[PDB]
Amino acid sequence: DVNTLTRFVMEEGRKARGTGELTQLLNSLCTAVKAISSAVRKAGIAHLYGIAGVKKLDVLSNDLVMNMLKSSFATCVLVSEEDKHAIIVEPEKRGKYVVCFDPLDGSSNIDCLVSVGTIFGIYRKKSTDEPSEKDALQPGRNLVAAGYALYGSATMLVLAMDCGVNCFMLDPAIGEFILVDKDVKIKKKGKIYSLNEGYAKDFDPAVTEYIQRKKFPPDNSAPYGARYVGSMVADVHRTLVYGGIFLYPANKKSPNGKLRLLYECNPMAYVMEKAGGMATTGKEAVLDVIPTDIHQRAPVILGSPDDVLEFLKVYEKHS
Amino acid sequence: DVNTLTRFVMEEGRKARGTGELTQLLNSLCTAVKAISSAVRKAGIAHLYGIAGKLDVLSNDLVMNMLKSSFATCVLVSEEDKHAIIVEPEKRGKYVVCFDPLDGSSNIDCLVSVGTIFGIYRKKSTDEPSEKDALQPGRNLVAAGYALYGSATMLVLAMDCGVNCFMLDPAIGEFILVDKDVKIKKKGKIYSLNEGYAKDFDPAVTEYIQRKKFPPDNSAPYGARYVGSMVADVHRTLVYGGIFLYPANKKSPNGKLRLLYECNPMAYVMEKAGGMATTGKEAVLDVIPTDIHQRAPVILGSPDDVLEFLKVYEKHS
Amino acid sequence: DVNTLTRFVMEEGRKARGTGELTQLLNSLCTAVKAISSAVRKAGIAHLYGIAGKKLDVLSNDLVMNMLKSSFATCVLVSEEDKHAIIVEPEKRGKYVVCFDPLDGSSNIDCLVSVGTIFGIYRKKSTDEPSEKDALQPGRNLVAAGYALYGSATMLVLAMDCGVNCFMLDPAIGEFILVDKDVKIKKKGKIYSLNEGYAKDFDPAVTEYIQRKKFPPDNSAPYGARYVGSMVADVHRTLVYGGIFLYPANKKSPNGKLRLLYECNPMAYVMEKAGGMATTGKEAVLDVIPTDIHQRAPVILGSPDDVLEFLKVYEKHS
Amino acid sequence: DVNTLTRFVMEEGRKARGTGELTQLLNSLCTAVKAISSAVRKAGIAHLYGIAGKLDVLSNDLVMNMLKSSFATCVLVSEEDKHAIIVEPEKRGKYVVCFDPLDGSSNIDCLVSVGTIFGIYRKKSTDEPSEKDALQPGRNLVAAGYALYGSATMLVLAMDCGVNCFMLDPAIGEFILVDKDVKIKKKGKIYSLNEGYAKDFDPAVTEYIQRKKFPPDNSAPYGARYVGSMVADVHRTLVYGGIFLYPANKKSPNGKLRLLYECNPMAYVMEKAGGMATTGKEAVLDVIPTDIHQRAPVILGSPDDVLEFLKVYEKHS
Ligand SMILES: O=C(NCCCCCNC(=O)NS(=O)(=O)c1cccc(Cl)c1)NS(=O)(=O)c1cccc(Cl)c1
Ligand SMILES: O=C(NCCCCCNC(=O)NS(=O)(=O)c1cccc(Cl)c1)NS(=O)(=O)c1cccc(Cl)c1
Repeated sequence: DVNTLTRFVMEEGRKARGTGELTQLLNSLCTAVKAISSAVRKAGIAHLYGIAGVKKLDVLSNDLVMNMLKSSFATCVLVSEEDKHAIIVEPEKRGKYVVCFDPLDGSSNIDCLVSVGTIFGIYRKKSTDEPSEKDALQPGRNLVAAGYALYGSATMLVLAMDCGVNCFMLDPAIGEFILVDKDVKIKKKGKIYSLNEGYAKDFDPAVTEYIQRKKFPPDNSAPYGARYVGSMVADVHRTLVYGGIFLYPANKKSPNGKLRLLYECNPMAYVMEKAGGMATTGKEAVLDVIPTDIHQRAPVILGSPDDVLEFLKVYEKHS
Repeated sequence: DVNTLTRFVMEEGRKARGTGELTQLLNSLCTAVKAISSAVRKAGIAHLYGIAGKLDVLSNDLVMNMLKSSFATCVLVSEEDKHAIIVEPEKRGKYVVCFDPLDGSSNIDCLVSVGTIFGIYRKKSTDEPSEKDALQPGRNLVAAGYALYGSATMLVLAMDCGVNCFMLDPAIGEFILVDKDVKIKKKGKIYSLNEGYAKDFDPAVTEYIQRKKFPPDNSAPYGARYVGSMVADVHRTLVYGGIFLYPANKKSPNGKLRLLYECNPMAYVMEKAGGMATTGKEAVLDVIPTDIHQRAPVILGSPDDVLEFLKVYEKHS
Repeated sequence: DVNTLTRFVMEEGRKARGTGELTQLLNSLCTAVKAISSAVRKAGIAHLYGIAGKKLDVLSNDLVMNMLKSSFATCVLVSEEDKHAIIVEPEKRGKYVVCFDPLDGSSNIDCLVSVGTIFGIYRKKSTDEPSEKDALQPGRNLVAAGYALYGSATMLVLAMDCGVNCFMLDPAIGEFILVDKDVKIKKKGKIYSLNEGYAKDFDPAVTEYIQRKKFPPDNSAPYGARYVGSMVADVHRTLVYGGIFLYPANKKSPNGKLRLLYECNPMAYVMEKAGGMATTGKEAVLDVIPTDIHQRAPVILGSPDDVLEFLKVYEKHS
Repeated sequence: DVNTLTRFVMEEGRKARGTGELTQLLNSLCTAVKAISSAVRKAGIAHLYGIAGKLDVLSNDLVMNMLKSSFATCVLVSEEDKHAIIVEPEKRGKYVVCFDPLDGSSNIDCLVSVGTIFGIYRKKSTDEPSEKDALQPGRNLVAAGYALYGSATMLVLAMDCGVNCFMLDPAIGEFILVDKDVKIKKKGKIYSLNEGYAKDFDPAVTEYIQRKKFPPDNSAPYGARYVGSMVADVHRTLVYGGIFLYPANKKSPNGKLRLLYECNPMAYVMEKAGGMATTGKEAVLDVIPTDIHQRAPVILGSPDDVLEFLKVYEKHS
């Protein structure tokens, strides 16, 4: 049977005999993603260039996600890459869920038409206190659901829950996300490594060693290929589909990495683990870091389990 | 005033007082590109998954059929076809078109940016058309460019008048002129190549890359980007400046990318925008091909960056 | 706050504390209507004319049929396109019965006339093995009904116990946007709608009523006339602007022409939930007890003052 | 071979060996029609209803701006503008365009079919451009037609070569030629007018309509259709044959529809398709206008039906 994201989520909700709140949240999120996708592909750009005689895409995308989530009545605390403090849903619209999201990841270079994406992680509120920013300071282990939308050659929604990872293709002719890849698992070992090698002068020695081994294998195996889009959603999705490893590690100038834990690293780590992959800071699983600031950064190395394990050995070899 | 690709091409054609043949060719290609874009964004994919109870082939078929029916072409060379296609006499025009209909498609399973690359030559002789009519150096190009199917779809068209960039508005199926007479930065800060082949790198490439990470003039090290889809990496080079490299390695001693419908169109776009494109030994556009599918090494982009590579290259003789 | 059909239906279901089965049905139907709309607007027609070198009513039927079966919410399906009721296979059976016209008005789609999808939704009432008889319930038993109009824009009108709500399809995002809430028809309109080409066959009551619209005996202004000849388009105008719509019996159609199960009953339900009326002349459309799934009925529907004025003329002629 | 409106128009222009000015006009109008269709189908309406927290004026702006920026027009007359619009000198071309940007829009609240109607003239004098350049009889038309925004969007284009119908494919923004050199039936079976105004009918209209419903012989009575949107009713008349009437009466001795941008374009399409269009007194196309907004009675459609109406009409004259 054909399956849509709408039908899939609804049926998962009936199996769990839930109240319908999480289904409303996800339906609302899916609608924002379709609207973001439409704007990213530049529908209506003729009007901006005067065909009949405005907001940047990252601002518009943040507005789309914020309003659809607020009006879902399913959320109470919202953290966005775009906002310094967490948004507290007003009382009449409050639900039980906390959502951390990056509304248009990779948009800083969208002038070159690079792939971009939306990343989200969804938690249930743990305290009975009045909702506050503190409710977003949970470890990734507490995620109820996470995933991303990739606006690439086509638009795809990847949704991870306890049931596994499922991939839905947006058919723009009808505005429906079509389930095309069920219960996805990552390869045990890949053949692609992904990081910005231009910063080689600042690499940690374990990172230097690991990359040198990918290019000059000591066991006479074939050297890995290299890919680095520079858009996390695009690089991470390719890692899921083809296997391999993705690194944005800590270094001398950036002991905490550059990517953001709450709405970049935690969702991608959760997608990876539900797909049989791994995601580490070097010191521990990304999902086990207990955050103290909603915008705090984290190092991240993620992907096929054999590859992440090989990186960790090199990291531990350097103490 | 707003400008469309259709209106722009028509008006250029009226300026040259041409017969309208090239305008018809370019119009047909523009239609093919919009149809490819629609398929790449997966419009109608629900029908494939049973709602009512191949992409590189379709892309080739779209370009082939639109160019044939334009009545403007006589010889068509595609990455997909072993031999050149000869247009039947009743639909034969005077132009020769080399194209890559869905460049980067080998990895489209991960939704990487993909694109269509095309180069257009005029056939001058009165001989019966043949594959040999496509064996021209890039210097002979009448027009070239690409369509990038990335976060949005854009057509970049280079001609004698320069380089112009048109954004596809999917709401009305119109390419809107958004960047006129584009020129590349004199010098950039991003280098682009597959460093997985480092063990097989030519000594000049190894040193040049070392200069990007550890600059000799105490400048900041370049960032690295490599999408692995030639159209995406080359378009970023155009917009942000910098350098793109696909040099020879052990698996590809003449490089990997194809001269006729990958390197030459991109070399032409680069040169019309104030950039450079070299094999190391000569300008790509000066290579005289002997095989429609022959490969070439290519280093292209901002002029200061390519000149810096060439200095390193000449240092290794 | 902005509201979508998906969000609207889900919230009604949470208020009713239902199992989610009817929401699954409606979501599936909403998906089919968007696919029908895309095909009706001729997306992809360039491929049919050879750009790379099913009939619309059949495709529309297949879209509705397959989306409803795979919803797991239906057991019996009646369509204008199928001679007999479709019985949903045992593993996919739900509790609802759906009668629908997948592309109403398609006989003149050659001139690009507005066309539409009409549907009526019942709960299966008998405990017998599902059969064509499960669709022979009077319209009074409808749980939900409505239509999609593929006109200048695509609109879905959904009527339920909570009232009538209208959603505009935004094709940029494949989303039905709530634009008119808890809609009510005007008490009295100024437009009458029927095929006057059958004037020679009209019964005396229709002849008099139409004469009153053109030459009003109180010397008020004559009604204007509109007749698209596509029921969804004419009924939708009647809902939005008021007035009256008539397709009475004639010599070629002595039992009327429109179909009771999936044209007259869904439109009667929308009209009554919007404060309007729908009569055969002898009784409310919704009270007719069907005996055959494709049976026809005469229908007079629209603003309550207008239908009541017609019924007075009808009783005057006995 | 597949054919698009863009390719079709270009080829007609190459056969006529023209300067390309009329082709640029038609391309610009086609683009405006795709943008009108997108707004009429309500693309982007979610933003208007607050997803991120007028139509006839927009349609008029779209046509006006695309025609102005074509450099092919000098005088523009629209149903939406009180006076003729004079194109600024630097953008002036040789054509005069009369149009209704969104005919039928007054009832667009009910999602009734709507349309754009246009007629294109060559400027006849060398005088400074003015409203007077639009006061030509329909006989002087170079091109006319309409776009119907119905169940699908179709552009009907009438020229000296005949009437051709192009279906808009929204997936790629291309008008695809689907019905070539179309001719209307000699005689139809449908009559189309607002019978709610029966008490004010001219006696000839009363008798003629009564004959359609109660034929004096053994023929079948005609069916009746009246959408109330001229483009929708005229297009059905073209496809199915029959007759469409908006005739004169004592209270409206000149009819209601407008000669320059409703009656004349539809008359030209009908006559090129082998049909007829009369005021009752003369051919619509032979009326010489004195006012850009003047009205004209119009009876049009299959020639046997129009002649029969004139027989009844002259009996009461
Ligand atoms: O989805 C959840 N539950 C199923 C949704 C049903 C609730 C709403 N009820 C109805 O709609 N009823 S009805 O009969 O159709 C009806 C009644 C009246 C009018 C109408 Cl129109 C329709 N739960 S959950 O927590 O979100 C969840 C849990 C686990 C995983 C996931 Cl992914 C989500
Ligand atoms: O495009 C070129 N020339 C433009 C001239 C258009 C030819 C078509 N003629 C008309 O359209 N005539 S008309 O009056 O409008 C007319 C008349 C009757 C009916 C109709 Cl419907 C229309 N030349 S070129 O070599 O292709 C070229 C050269 C350089 C760069 C480029 Cl990019 C292309």
